[PDB]
Amino acid sequence: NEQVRYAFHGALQDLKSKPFATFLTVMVIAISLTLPSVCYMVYKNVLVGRVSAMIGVLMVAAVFLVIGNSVRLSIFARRDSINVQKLIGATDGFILRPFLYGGALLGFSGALLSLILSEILVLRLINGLSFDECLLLLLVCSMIGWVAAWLATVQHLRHFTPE
Amino acid sequence: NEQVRYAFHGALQDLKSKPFATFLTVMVIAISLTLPSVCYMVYKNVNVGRVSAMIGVLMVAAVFLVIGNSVRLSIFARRDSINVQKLIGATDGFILRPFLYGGALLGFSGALLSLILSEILVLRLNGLSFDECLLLLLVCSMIGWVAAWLATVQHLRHFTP
Amino acid sequence: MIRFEHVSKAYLGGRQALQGVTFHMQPGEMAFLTGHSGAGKSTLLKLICGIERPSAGKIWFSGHDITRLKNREVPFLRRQIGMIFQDHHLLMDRTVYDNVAIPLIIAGASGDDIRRRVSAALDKVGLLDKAKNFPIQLSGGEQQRVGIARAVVNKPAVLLADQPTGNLDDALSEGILRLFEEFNRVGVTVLMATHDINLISRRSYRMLTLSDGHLH
Amino acid sequence: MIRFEHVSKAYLGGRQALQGVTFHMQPGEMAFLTGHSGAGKSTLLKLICGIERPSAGKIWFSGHDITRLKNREVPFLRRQIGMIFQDHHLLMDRTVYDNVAIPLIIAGASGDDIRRRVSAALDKVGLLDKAKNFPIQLSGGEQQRVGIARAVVNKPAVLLADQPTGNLDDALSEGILRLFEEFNRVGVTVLMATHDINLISRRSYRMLTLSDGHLH
Ligand SMILES: Nc1ncnc2c1ncn2[C@@H]1O[C@H](COP(=O)(O)OP(=O)(O)OP(=O)(O)O)[C@@H](O)[C@H]1O
Ligand SMILES: Nc1ncnc2c1ncn2[C@@H]1O[C@H](COP(=O)(O)OP(=O)(O)OP(=O)(O)O)[C@@H](O)[C@H]1O
Repeated sequence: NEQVRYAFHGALQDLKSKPFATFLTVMVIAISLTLPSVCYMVYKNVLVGRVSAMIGVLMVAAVFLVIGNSVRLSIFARRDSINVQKLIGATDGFILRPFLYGGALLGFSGALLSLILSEILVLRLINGLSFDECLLLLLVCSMIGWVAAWLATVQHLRHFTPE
Repeated sequence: NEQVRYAFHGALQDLKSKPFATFLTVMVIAISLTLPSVCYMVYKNVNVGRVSAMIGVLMVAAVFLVIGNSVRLSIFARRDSINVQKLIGATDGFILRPFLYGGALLGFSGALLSLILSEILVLRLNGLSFDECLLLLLVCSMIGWVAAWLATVQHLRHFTP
Repeated sequence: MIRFEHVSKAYLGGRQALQGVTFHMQPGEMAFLTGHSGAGKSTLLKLICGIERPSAGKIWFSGHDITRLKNREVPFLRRQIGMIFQDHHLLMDRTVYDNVAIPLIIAGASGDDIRRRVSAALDKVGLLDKAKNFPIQLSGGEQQRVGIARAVVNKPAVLLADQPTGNLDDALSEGILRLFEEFNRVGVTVLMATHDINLISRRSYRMLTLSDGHLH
Repeated sequence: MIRFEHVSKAYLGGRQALQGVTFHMQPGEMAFLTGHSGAGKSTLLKLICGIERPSAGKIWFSGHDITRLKNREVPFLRRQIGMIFQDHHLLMDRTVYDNVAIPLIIAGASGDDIRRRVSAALDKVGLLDKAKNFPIQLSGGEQQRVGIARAVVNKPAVLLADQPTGNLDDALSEGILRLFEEFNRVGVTVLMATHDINLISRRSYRMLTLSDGHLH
């Protein structure tokens, strides 16, 4: 509880330090997420579906890789701070928590901006996503960011070891 | 002519140093480019007006963003070597060349990989022609070049008195 | 506390930094580690910290064999040691206060205690006015003193200094040595690797000389 | 060559590193720069190289006013100077040979000339057998000597060394000083900031003392 607030402030301090890099990172996630949402809603409002069942999996695969790539390159620029904390004598979990939260908020921010884009498209030219669908999308994107951050941080962790 | 080879060798060294990171960087650009490929294939074979124009711009807006962001972060990781080389007395053009060639190569590999993925889908279940393939490769290379130029130029204005 | 038994170290490539190093340092003892460039002093200090692993022999720290420590108990070893590095290994994105306070945050101290102890540690090395700056806005000697203050904040049992007086003039070097002696007067072990004879000639301590990875 | 007229330097925040420094150095002259930690030595050296811009006064390098240089002429100034840094500023992803040879490549020399000159320069600092290694595989003194070799490979008009003797013992410090004197014997200006009173005591050169940004 005491260390949770310290990690949470550590994640926002990084994101606020480079607003342009973060905003450009999030803007990619929103664009890559707004397409599946329009395609889902146009099909929901309205045998050819089986011919696109092998193509619907394609758009969802992009968002796994975009967020995973986005968090990976963020931790790489900070791979020096990982080494310093390991030298002082920090445990693996202590280093991990700042990075897990920053990835989760990165995916959450992109999904939140994705929903705003989808609504604007609807107003231009039918009903949009429901509250449950929006919450599910936000949760899934947050989990994707969390898993990607964990993978990247653990990969960089087993590098500064005595071996 | 004497510095083109040295710039080219440094571009490959940065990409080859981390094959796992570079390939994943390539892999995302390939996935994003596959969507316009199949959609253009279906529309070409089959053939609302205002129900796909806003979609069409949506995918093309992605490739600019995915390529630009990938080059943005790769240069940020190596921004220390820009400062060191600037202290010695290298000009802007000398520093810029290795980063420009890395940007063009990064898009070229991604566009070439998306061509293979689109070909697999046709084989799995008529498609793009040689001219369209060349056009897509050239467009992706041009986007990568511009992204690398922008990122490196913004990094050069930081390390100044 | 510290024991070396036929310690050898060879890096990946065949460059043997050490060859058959063996010695013993009782608790609270102070000593100097000297040698030429490339002798292998920083390798010895890192082998003490568990950053590197010896290729032969055994290393004992506080009576516990740390030759083959698992990755899970390494932080508990490194918490008792106050290590000063040669490149100062700072966090450039955090203030001087956060840099000096991170050992206490890892330890789990209270806010008032952290404030008091960080203020005292910064006051020892003459960097109390420089608590809000970032390491970029400091000098090389000031950054080295930031590293020193970070090292002496958590009350370690063993001090490992990796040339802590370079970038510091003779007055500051004498002050830092006096600070280390003050810490050694309360039972703390100190091992200071350096190659300035002017500082070490005026105090009679144990002498450890390294020549191509050989101990005398 | 080097001329200062009422130069001042104040950083962002109101910290004045220099105040009213004025001096002059004739071509081929050798001198020392000393002071306490935080005195303002590296700021002076950076002001010579054009890395920093003076807040007041004027600076002349080889008779050309460089107090307001355009960004298109900075490389042409910095190609004439061999600068040694306190952090050694190496490229960690390239070998020692590439690090030493990059000034020649920027200048535009041929392959065989690069081979010969870089081998000679690496032999001057005693690092010829380490030409293929990476800077991670080097000690602190060896990395400092790699920076020195990079500095003295392009036959400069001015040498700006900032404590190139820390991490080096007395014998290697003496050798580096003799190397600098060998370069000064052909008309190279040397201005060396140092913390070593013993090293400068046995040779009689010009002395420049700095205290809180003031020259004596
Ligand atoms: N990462 C590394 N990989 C391989 N060899 C290394 C590495 N770091 C240092 N060495 C080598 O190990 C030997 C000992 O280096 P070390 O830095 O421990 O010596 P040192 O005497 O403390 O140096 P200095 O006086 O310059 O600080 C030298 O041959 C050095 O070049
Ligand atoms: N980047 C910076 N921004 C602001 N102030 C700085 C910066 N770097 C140094 N200073 C300050 O400028 C003054 C002079 O520092 P400088 O490093 O030039 O002195 P120095 O005598 O060469 O130091 P040292 O002896 O420790 O190597 C000090 O007050 C220092 O803290």
